Amino acid sequence: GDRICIGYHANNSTTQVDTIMEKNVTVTHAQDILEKEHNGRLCSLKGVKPLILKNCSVAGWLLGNPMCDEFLNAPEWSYIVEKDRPSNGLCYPGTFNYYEELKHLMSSTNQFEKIQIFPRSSWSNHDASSGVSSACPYNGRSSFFRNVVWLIKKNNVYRTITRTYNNTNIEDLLIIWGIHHPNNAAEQIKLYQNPSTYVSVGTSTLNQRSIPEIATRPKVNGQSSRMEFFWTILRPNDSITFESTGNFIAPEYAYKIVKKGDSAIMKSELSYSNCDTKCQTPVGAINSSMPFHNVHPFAIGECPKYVKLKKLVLATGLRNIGAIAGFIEGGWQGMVDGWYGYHHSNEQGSGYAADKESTQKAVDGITNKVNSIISKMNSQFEAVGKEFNNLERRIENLNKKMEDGFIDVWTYNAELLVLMENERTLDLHDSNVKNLYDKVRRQLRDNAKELGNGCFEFYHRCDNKCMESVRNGTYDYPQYSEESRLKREEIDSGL
Amino acid sequence: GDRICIGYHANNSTTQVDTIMEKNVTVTHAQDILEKEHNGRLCSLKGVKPLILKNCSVAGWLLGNPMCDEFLNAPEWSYIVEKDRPSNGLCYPGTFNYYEELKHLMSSTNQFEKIQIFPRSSWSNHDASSGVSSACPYNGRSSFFRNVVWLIKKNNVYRTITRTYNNTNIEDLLIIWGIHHPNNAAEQIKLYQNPSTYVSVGTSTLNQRSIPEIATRPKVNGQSSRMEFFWTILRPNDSITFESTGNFIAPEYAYKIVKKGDSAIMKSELSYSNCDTKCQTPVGAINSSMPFHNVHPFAIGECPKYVKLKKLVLATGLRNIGAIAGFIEGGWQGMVDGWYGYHHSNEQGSGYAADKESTQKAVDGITNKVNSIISKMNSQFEAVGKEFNNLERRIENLNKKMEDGFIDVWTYNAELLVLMENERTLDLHDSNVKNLYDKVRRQLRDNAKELGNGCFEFYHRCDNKCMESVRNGTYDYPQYSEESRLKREEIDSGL
Amino acid sequence: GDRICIGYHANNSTTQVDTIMEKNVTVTHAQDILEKEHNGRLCSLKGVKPLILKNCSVAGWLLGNPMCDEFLNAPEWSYIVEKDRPSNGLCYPGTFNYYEELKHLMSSTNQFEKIQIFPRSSWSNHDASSGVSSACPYNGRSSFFRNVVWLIKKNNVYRTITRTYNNTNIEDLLIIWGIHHPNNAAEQIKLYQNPSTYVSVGTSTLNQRSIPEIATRPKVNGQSSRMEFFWTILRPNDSITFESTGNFIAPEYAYKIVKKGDSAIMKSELSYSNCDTKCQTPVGAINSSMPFHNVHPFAIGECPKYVKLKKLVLATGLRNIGAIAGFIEGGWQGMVDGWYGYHHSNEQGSGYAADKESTQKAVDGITNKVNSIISKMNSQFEAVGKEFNNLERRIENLNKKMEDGFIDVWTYNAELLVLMENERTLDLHDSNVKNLYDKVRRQLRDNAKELGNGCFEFYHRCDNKCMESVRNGTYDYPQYSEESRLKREEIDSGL
Repeated sequence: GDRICIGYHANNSTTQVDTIMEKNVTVTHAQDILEKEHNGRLCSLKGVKPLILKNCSVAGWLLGNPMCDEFLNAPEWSYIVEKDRPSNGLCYPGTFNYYEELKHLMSSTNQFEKIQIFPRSSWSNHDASSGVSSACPYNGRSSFFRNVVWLIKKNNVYRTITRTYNNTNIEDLLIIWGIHHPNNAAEQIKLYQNPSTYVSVGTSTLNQRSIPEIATRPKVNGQSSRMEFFWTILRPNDSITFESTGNFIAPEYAYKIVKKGDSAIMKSELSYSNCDTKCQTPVGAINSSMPFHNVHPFAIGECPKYVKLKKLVLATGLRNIGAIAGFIEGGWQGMVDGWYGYHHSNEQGSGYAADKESTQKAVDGITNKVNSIISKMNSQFEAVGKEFNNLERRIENLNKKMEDGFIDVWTYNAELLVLMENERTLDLHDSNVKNLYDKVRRQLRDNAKELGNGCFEFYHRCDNKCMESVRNGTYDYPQYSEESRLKREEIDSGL
Repeated sequence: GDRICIGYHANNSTTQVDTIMEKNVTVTHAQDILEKEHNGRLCSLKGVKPLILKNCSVAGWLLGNPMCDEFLNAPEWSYIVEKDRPSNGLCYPGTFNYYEELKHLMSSTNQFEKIQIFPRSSWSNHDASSGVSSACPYNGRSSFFRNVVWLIKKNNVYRTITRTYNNTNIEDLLIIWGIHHPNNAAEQIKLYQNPSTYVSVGTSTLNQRSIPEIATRPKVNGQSSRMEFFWTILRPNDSITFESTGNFIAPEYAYKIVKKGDSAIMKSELSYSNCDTKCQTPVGAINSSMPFHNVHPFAIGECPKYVKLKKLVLATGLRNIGAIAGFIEGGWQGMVDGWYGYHHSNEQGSGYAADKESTQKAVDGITNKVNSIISKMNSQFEAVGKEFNNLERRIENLNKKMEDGFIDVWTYNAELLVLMENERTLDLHDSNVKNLYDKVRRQLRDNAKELGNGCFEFYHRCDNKCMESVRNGTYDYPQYSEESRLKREEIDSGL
Repeated sequence: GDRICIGYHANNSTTQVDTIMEKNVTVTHAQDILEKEHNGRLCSLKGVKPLILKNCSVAGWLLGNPMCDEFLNAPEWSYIVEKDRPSNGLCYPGTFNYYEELKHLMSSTNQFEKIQIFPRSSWSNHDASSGVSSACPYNGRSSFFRNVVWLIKKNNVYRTITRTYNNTNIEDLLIIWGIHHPNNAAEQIKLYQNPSTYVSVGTSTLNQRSIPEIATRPKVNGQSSRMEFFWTILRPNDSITFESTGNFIAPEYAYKIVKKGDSAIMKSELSYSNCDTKCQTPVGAINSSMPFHNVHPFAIGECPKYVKLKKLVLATGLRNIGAIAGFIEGGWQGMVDGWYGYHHSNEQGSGYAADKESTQKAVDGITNKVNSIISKMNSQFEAVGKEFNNLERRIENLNKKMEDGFIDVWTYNAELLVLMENERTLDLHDSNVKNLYDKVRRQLRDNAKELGNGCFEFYHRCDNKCMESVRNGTYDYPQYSEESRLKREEIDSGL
């Protein structure tokens, strides 16, 4: 008659965590921290739409391939989307010096303003209107890059050009020009007459002189000739000067770098959908609530940290339980307002009252460690897009190795921190449960008997008033010693 | 009279582990996980032999240095071995553009088929048979690279060459050619007559034009002239076109990239031995049983993970013990079929019976954590060979820094995971031993006395039948209460 | 009457650590491991002073800009200090090939010896004394780079130069030369007459031929022309040969690489102060006592490891406490010569005696784990200075990403090792305190009563002689059983 037990929570939970020791450990309370869902669309970053290059590449856009649309509104972009193998690029064949370096400069760039440095009508001494090619159809007629000029000899004359543009603005100016390589020596004279020509550029920082490389090459896009382009960034209060005796592909428009910041070149074959997100990946956007995802490693914006894992679940409550009176036997399904409590078993009581003095402190120590574990990975490696050419393979590998190299690490760190601190959590409950036992045992000494299954039976008589006192740490041995003494010896000489 | 003790294993083990807290901790059972033995030979990877370049370098091989042997059988290789400072390389001096990029392309390459694009007899209008040099002895006569042609003027004439090869196969074609730089202007006319010449190459992707750079240079291998080479990969359904007015070193044979995959260029001064392995390092092969080694950081194949450590030992059993009856005193040398057990001490028994209910569960939880710790490092950084030229030092450092940088990490990770989970293991036994005590104590309450040294003495009388019941969790207090009650008070008023 | 308690230390300590679970945990004993103070000066590394380039850059120094001071004493340096935007660099405009690669070669370099290869008087056939410019004032007169020669035509003649230097020494020789690009074709004839010229260099390893690139460029430092420079390292027993028909900027002095080793190029706008240190950062030197700092990530010398953290404190003693008799109640302010002890409470004693058997072992296990945690980070990533040009941005990023990438890791590792092993420490004391209790409890069985608050009261009578015996593990139950038996039943039938 008249007992009491120490026991813990257990409920209809079935979500399971893992540890270093065990796997698939059913628990009462746990939080998933891994996002692994994405919407599959291409969306804007917090109101700021991407530059969707469509079937075009970066070169075609900036050179003005007649198939690539230009951006007359000077839009701001959050990023730039370019298909994997873009169909509209160098419509007239050739090369594009330091293209990769220049794609990299887009990444810290958010807005352009196209300005006209050298208008087409200002080529008085040459034939500007004839440089076009079958390689470059607009409406199926032969045309050409809309931002450069294919200068051609006038009346069979090519006056040596010398022309300059002073950069009179505050922004950095992006300037592109090129040179033409003809098939045979006859085609050179056919177009520029001067048998030996050159194309010279001069700024405060970059000085070069390009000579035409005449060779026989396979017909690419119908053309056996090649045209290679150059670029440079003209500083404020500087001035560029071209001069050539022939083969000069001239600029008409320059690009004004008006907004530098956080951007990138995403390669995705998606097109835009009326849609916004805080995190974007080439395959879809992301619900940036959970601190970890495994969707794509190139994610941009306010994103959770990418790890290579199938699952990542924390452990917050105890592991689940029927398990009768006593913690030695398992969980009590009956408790609801706490993680640890007791069972009354009074002359006039039933049981089930939680110890809020230690549940609240435990709800405070785990949940305060849960967000704190998240904050331990803020400085986690985030990968960045980059591009390299067929003669840069070594540093392409190195980049991959480095980035793959950090991902493999932080995946391991994150897994380990979950696995370890999960076992540290469960071992807390076991220690907390077994500790609540002592708070009682230490305080009810001879007045009761340790049944062993984690319960106590009183040689004294408790009552509801007494049984709200050692829960609170106020029960007095001296107040109940004499009756406990007497009933104790009653069995010492009982039956 | 009639006692019982809780105790653990201890045996003739002397292997010792370390932890964060202690070092050289003698234990009963532990597994070494570090390979640090290698056979010292150069061997094949799972049946697939390496390409052993011998005293030759990659250039000498592919150019066909008369001293380098060619590989007529089109062999497949698992890797390529090249001595550190190979003696047979550019026998005729000069340069070799993008050599490092090309060594890097070997690494994803497993088999070549040499094919003849431009036969030697098809140089009708020039003198192909005279281009040789003292720089290039075969059988001590003056010869030349066996895969290119040193074209020379015929009857003091050098018709401008224009020649093409359409790539009519599926494989990528590797093509090498070069140009000659003569000593003085007289030597140019001596060999090619045309005072100003050039060497032009055209494909869909690469277009260049090289002009001879006439200068005075020290006699290297007897030659003050230089010959520099170029290479490019000709895609299927493409076509390369050379044309030159002089100085043209021509291809005869092209290399067909027939097998791409996992390979590498190992630098080792070893030669092949009839021998096979799953893991190879430049100093010897490896017994790929243990998950970690410290042999060499450039290891290729099915290899264990390389860490920079002298030793790496897990801990699986308890730490070793004479230590008499009781776990407070130490290990029991007497137990063999378990890690935790008891000692009978019956009127008619002796002792030593293991608790298999908890040994098997412990043999299951450690060994299940042992292999699981191994699997936590599958995605561990593996270094990759790479090469750089005397003007690429910065990215050479960066590569080293990065690779050294990851090794230092994963070494630390691995050490820490051992050190930590080793202490977690030992603390398990201590917790397991002390827990077996309670399973008993909780179940034999007043029927016995806690001696303190971890043993119990019965006020009741047990017997062999009773003493196979609380081991199993079936002993009944009520069944033995009255006798225990009576003998209990016998001493309460005894002597 | 006549009691005894188990309790621990507590003192006037207020330094607080953090863990994974808790923050700001007041403890008795802890060690700071983070340096975050620096002296703000630029100092020498262990007796070896830096090369302070002052307002000059590396180019100006080695070319001998008339404003840059030369180093006639052939000094050894521990490092090189160069302001961020150095004012004295290429005083005459132009370019400097592979400058970054060459700055990188300084980093493994500690001492130069300037030697004169080609004296100025030995330019018999040309005008060496006239090459100067307004771009290069010394004492406000027009001058020029003090280590190269601006060769100019004599009597309107420019004999084709052919000149060689055999490297007759053991050191590697560093050699710099350049070429001149004039404004207009008239300026070429004005200075060198030969309309088409070239500048050719030949060694065993490097062969090139530079042609002047005539173009119109903005007046930089008053000059619209440009002069670009080249460098190469001449091996022992080798020989370099220049020859030119014009535009040749010639070497007079070469640099002898006499000491290679650990050095670097620090960018700091500090100047030297009579001052020495073992660790230097661009903002100040460092007290290299603590194993971690957060001052600057480019630190050179015998330095502690840099982490990105505000604070990093270990935990060595227990957490601080008034807390009366008993460990259940808290710390005893009274103990001084130990971490764990007791309280006598004798008929003739007071209390407070430490258990040195377990304090010394604990002072040994923590302090032996404290230095050992430090040693777990010896192979920690240290960043290295490096430089890149406006067309190398991609690998600049990669370098940053990699280095930032490792710092973020090892910061996390170090934080985690503190946080975790701090909780492992505190949990040791709790386990140690509770273990000292059992050493007593296990040994004083029925002779006393467990009061619950962590104290014992003797049914026996102890005394000072008896109360130095279970502290030492020598107290005998049988020696004191009969009196304890008798006084035990005295209360069993007492009041």
